[PDB]
Amino acid sequence: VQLVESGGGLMQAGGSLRLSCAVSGRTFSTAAMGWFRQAPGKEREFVAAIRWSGGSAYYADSVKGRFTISRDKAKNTVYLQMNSLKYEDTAVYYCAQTHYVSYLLSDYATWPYDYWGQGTQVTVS
Amino acid sequence: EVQLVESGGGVVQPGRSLRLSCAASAFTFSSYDMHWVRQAPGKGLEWVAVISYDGSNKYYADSVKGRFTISRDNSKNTLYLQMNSLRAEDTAVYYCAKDGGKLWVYYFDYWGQGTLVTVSSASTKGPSVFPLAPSSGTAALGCLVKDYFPEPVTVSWNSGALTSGVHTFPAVLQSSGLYSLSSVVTVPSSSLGTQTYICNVNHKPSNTKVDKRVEPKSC
Amino acid sequence: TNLCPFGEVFNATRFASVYAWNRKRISNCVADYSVLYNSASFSTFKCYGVSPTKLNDLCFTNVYADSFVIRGDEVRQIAPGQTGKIADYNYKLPDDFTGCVIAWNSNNLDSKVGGNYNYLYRLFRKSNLKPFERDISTEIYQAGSTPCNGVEGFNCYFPLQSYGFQPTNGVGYQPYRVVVLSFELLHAPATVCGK
Amino acid sequence: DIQMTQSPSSLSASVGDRVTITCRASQSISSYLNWYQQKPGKAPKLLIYAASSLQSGVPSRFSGSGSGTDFTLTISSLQPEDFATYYCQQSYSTLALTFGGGTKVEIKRTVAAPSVFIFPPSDEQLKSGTASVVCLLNNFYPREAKVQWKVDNALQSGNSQESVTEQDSKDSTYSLSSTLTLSKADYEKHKVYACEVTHQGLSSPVTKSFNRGEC
Ligand SMILES: *[C@@H]1O[C@H](CO)[C@@H](O)[C@H](O)[C@H]1NC(C)=O
Ligand SMILES: [Cl-]
Ligand SMILES: [Cl-]
Ligand SMILES: [Cl-]
Ligand SMILES: [Cl-]
Ligand SMILES: [Cl-]
Ligand SMILES: [Mg+2]
Repeated sequence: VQLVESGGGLMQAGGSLRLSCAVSGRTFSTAAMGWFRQAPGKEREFVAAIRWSGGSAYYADSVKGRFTISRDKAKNTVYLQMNSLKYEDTAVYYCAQTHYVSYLLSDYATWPYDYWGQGTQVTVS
Repeated sequence: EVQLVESGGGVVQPGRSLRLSCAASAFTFSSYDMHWVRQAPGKGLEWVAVISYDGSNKYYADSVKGRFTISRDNSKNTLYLQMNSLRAEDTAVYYCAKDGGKLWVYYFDYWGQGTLVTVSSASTKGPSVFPLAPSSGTAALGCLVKDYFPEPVTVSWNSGALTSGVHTFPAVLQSSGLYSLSSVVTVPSSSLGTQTYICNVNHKPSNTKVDKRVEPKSC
Repeated sequence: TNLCPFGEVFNATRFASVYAWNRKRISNCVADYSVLYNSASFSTFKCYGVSPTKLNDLCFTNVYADSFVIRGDEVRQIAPGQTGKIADYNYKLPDDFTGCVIAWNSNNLDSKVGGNYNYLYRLFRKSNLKPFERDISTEIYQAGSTPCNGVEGFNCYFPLQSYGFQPTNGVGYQPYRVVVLSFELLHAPATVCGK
Repeated sequence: DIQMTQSPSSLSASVGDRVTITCRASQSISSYLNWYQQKPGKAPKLLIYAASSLQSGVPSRFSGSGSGTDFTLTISSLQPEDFATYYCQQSYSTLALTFGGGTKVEIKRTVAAPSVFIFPPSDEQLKSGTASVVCLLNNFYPREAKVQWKVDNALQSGNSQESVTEQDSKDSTYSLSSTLTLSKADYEKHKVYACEVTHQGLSSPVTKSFNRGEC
């Protein structure tokens, strides 16, 4: 069960960037995906998560309205649209996968996921 | 004419084992599912186990599962019930019953007379007999058979001469594990100094015979 | 030769969730029930409407084998006249059900060190299931006055919840694999007979 | 599990009356309800199996009915050999057969007033260490009789235990013996030992008491 991030890099403030995350292996055991970021001096913080079934999304308050998470079930890849990039968005963005099905979508903001990716660098200038 | 005869019941300490047996007659015993049914003293009926007619299926209640075992010997026309790890709850009168098989489900066609199985952690003790002196329109007196085990005790008044007006109550299992029993008799208040009243208590399990003088309180 | 495939139902490598319970149809085969008698590895064995001893000498038009996974506290709900999350929202047996319910502790197979969350169960439903109904819809449950347009949030919850099966779970919260055999007899030829 | 509620717990009727007993189940049983008879001491005897199928060798005056949860057993004309406790047993739960509580049918008679006698503990018993106070209710009907132990006007519950005889073969009356058991130290701590008795044939509760060591 592998997670492969891509799409990160340097970007001017106010611009837009699109992140990807490939899932391979037990691909029909996916319940929800989640994006996380961690600045070096700070701790990991939740960004956004989407349920595989139905497609409902839950966003952190710091990115609500600017970021958009999505997924293609056939291709098994979660996307993260990052419009209006701010200087505080600079962090290493990890995608996470879980097979836990919670009736409450907000639980995926604090639930420990199963697998994690190596992470992609995002730097805002 | 269908007969079932249980045997093997006795008095046993907790955690010990006992083996019951039923003896069928005058019907094809090996072509019927057989049951065991128990009844605690004073309580109701509680189904116990079931074995198939060929002795290949064995089913039990949740109260005895993994604790009892039911078997049968068709050649000897008998039904067995091995009772391992006996607890106090198992104290009951166990019956064997033919099924009938006229329905898709189990009913009880004919019942045996049952065998008594008592589970207790007390040794055989002799009864203590005490008088019940009357006072001063008739009067009543009796004897108190207290602290004994196990059942039963035979009580007669005046060596069997006193019959009418006698009441012998069922025993009651007090918290000590022993049994207490009351037996009284009502006589006319006139004949209280001439007629002698003596209760005859006999406890064969403990081999104890006792005769007690019962005379009115003096003051 | 044409023995009924009870082996692939009981000895199935993997089982389904209770909301999406799997049904196997048993037809045109001699029914050898001796796999239920010999195997003492069963925890719960209760029959209704029919007796297991007088079952190997009786024919049926069809036999249905329903299989799913629940926890110990819910095994008692797999019976006619029962209520609860499983009986009302996942698998309901009619009041005149005629069959047997079998279950055994599958903690060795359906448990992971990190918790096996592959077995789900329906948590909310607008109405109780009819007998032998299988609901697998994932419509967002509306619990409040605000209607959910397929989105989750305030009083808008996902209807399915995942079981938490760990090796150190209490016996009531350990997984159990249930097999429900149901017998029907219609005015049709009987293909399933015992032997 | 399936519980079988059987009402009434005990009914009073005379010979020739249309006796009817009700058996109610916690859930639905199609028609797998059975009726048994048990004389005191003797073994049970099957009367009705599967709601309303008469067993071979049972008189025609016995008849069952009912389907689902509310079942009935009816004796058209009662006969003397029919005074016994009748059970009902469901079968629909095959591997979990449960019985009802039972409905003992007693012989109906006129109301009898009980003769109450209270016996102090014998002097021979007090040497051993235990003390027993016996209160005797003799020849009453029906068996519904409350026995209340009072010690220094303090209601006592849990110290005693009762015992009742079956309906008498002569006058069809019951009898009760309440045995108040306690130690010696608990016996000298108090003085008044009473036995309040309430029975349907009593216009007012009757009390038989005695003070310790006065005679
Ligand atoms: C299922 O497997 C067990 C051994 O794991 C075996 O004893 C049993 O016979 C199998 N079931 C059938 C129907 O053969
Ligand atoms: Cl844009
Ligand atoms: Cl014979
Ligand atoms: Cl045989
Ligand atoms: Cl069909
Ligand atoms: Cl009896
Ligand atoms: Mg007594």
